[PDB]
Amino acid sequence: YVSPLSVALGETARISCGRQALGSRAVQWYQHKPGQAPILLIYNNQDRPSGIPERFSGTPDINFGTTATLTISGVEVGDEADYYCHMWDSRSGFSWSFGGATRLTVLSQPKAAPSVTLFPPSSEELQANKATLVCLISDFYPGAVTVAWKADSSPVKAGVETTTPSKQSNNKYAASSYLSLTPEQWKSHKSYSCQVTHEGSTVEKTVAPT
Amino acid sequence: NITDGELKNCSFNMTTELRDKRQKVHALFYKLDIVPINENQNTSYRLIN
Amino acid sequence: VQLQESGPGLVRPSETLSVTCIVSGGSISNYYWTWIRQSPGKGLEWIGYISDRETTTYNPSLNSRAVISRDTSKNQLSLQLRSVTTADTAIYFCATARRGQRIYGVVSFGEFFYYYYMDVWGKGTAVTVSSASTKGPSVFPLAPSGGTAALGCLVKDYFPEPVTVSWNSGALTSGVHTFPAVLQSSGLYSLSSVVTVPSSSLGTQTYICNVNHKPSNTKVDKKVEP
Amino acid sequence: NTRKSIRIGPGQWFYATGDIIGDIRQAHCNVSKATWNETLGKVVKQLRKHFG
Ligand SMILES: *[C@@H]1O[C@H](CO)[C@@H](O[C@@H]2O[C@H](CO)[C@@H](O[C@@H]3O[C@H](CO[C@H]4O[C@H](CO[C@H]5O[C@H](CO)[C@@H](O)[C@H](O)[C@@H]5O)[C@@H](O)[C@H](O[C@H]5O[C@H](CO)[C@@H](O)[C@H](O)[C@@H]5O)[C@@H]4O)[C@@H](O)[C@H](O)[C@@H]3O)[C@H](O)[C@H]2NC(C)=O)[C@H](O)[C@H]1NC(C)=O
Ligand SMILES: *[C@@H]1O[C@H](CO)[C@@H](O)[C@H](O)[C@H]1NC(C)=O
Ligand SMILES: *[C@@H]1O[C@H](CO)[C@@H](O)[C@H](O)[C@H]1NC(C)=O
Ligand SMILES: *[C@@H]1O[C@H](CO)[C@@H](O)[C@H](O)[C@H]1NC(C)=O
Ligand SMILES: *[C@@H]1O[C@H](CO)[C@@H](O)[C@H](O)[C@H]1NC(C)=O
Repeated sequence: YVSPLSVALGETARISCGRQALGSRAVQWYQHKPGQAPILLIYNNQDRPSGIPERFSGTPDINFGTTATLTISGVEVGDEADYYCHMWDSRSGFSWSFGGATRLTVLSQPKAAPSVTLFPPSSEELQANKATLVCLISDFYPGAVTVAWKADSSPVKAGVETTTPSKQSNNKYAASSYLSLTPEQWKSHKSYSCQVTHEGSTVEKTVAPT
Repeated sequence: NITDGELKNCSFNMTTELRDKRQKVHALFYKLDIVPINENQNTSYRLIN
Repeated sequence: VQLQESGPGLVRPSETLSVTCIVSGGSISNYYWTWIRQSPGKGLEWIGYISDRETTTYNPSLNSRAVISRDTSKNQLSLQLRSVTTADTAIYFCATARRGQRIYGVVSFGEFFYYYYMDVWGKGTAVTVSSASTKGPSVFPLAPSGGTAALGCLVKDYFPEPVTVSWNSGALTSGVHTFPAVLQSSGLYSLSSVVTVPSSSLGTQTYICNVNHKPSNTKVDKKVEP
Repeated sequence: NTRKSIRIGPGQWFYATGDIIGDIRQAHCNVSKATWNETLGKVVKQLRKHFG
């Protein structure tokens, strides 16, 4: 259902509706950010409610053979979301489908360096016969990040749980790495290290039992 | 796809440029120029004339 | 107007589903109310809508499994999806529907059609369909150099999502970052929420992480200290 | 309307109705009510010359 759309930082972007109207139409447009509520961009082909900046526009229905198109001009990193096209024409009837989504991706964003923070297993966790190392990566772009764990000088392969990259409220991606161990394996090695790799750069923090 | 028409869609088998060859074509007709063939009733029709 | 949903969170398949939507900012017997959902890996699926005459109209793709009703005694909107399976795991939104009349000719000839557009939405509620029971997380304080230090709480092993993490109610607002959860191989979720705290404030100011795992439901208070 | 020409014989071309492009709207005629009522009144004045 996802329609990939590659655009740059604030260029001219044309979002064409997947369905073409068979007659007089009344197109609705919705902006949906992952994890948020849908936002009504354009209703009745071209009208927009208050609160919508003068960036989103629709194509009017003047009987011309013009396809419905969502006209977003000058996208920011805050417009990177999915877009649905709700088509209503006199010939299709009651349309229950919002159709496929056009997932907008904004490129040309300045490269950001990941801020890594590593935490050792808590003391209340050791007494519960558990041990987990939490490695928090955030404030980086693009989302391509490779996280690796190493015990002393040997790379750990099992027990690593890593999340998928996802942007946050600052329009930058954030990830998390969880290395679950045992109280006897945590105190076995002298030191552990969370090593991440972003855009070829390699940064790393280190914890040790104390 | 309208719920609750003056024209019907009528598909039929028609003769071609060749005699042995027959084609199936679709054409729109008005309800006033077409009456049902069975009134029993199905959805089979014929021309009024 | 304002809308907010409340849901049990997780129920076993092949029984009965019931969610509620509390309206705010207008009359409930005054508008057309609809429900929208969105499953992981799927788009927005329209469920149905109810009129001001308390007449309903459901999406035929749900196979008549949905029922919407109004309750003016409490100004609440209700949706029941009845017997569902794992494919109905979605985020259910309640919204306001305005009916527009698109005219393209003579009114007497019915040369017009109605269309519904949703202008006001709610934040949605997370619903998961599994055969296991809920599990409460046992969180642990992550004890805390550039002038600031890292201060977080390790919300470990819970099911299902989500978890709302607050710090000192309204006192700590920035920089408080709650990282997204991780789906472990055992089917348990875990997240972490760190706060950037100056070094001089440690030992003088107190900090607590309010963990809200409403679908479980759980609450673990932890006073993080170095 | 659109013209859908389908050959039904050597040189015989039957022109049928193709799919209507746009909206389905039945035909109608508009007559000014102010003019028709006025004209109709001028008629009944001459009808009363033959019916009382
Ligand atoms: C024989 O006579 C017939 C009967 O008069 C005639 O049939 C008429 O045909 C015309 C042309 O096809 C149709 O007009 C059509 O109207 C639609 C709808 O647009 C209309 O919108 C408003 C009403 O909506 C308002 O309220 C809602 C909320 O309820 C708002 O959301 C909305 O935004 C509006 O605010 C209506 O007032 C408009 O009329 C004004 O504006 C126009 C544009 O400026 C002016 O030209 C007009 O004089 C007036 O100031 C507007 O009509 C439109 O989308 C279509 O494009 C089309 O224009 C008539 O509906 C239809 N019936 C009647 C009763 O008029 C036949 O055409 C005529 N001839 C034949 C051969 O049959
Ligand atoms: C199809 O057209 C006939 C002709 O009048 C009508 O009676 C019938 O209701 C139409 N079909 C449906 C499903 O309405
Ligand atoms: C056309 O011929 C085929 C084969 O005999 C038959 O199945 C079909 O019903 C015919 N169609 C019409 C409209 O007569
Ligand atoms: C018919 O169309 C003409 C176009 O010039 C217009 O002047 C006239 O008022 C119309 N009359 C009616 C009855 O629609
Ligand atoms: C016709 O004209 C007469 C005279 O003014 C008036 O009383 C009557 O109401 C009119 N009727 C219509 C249908 O316009």
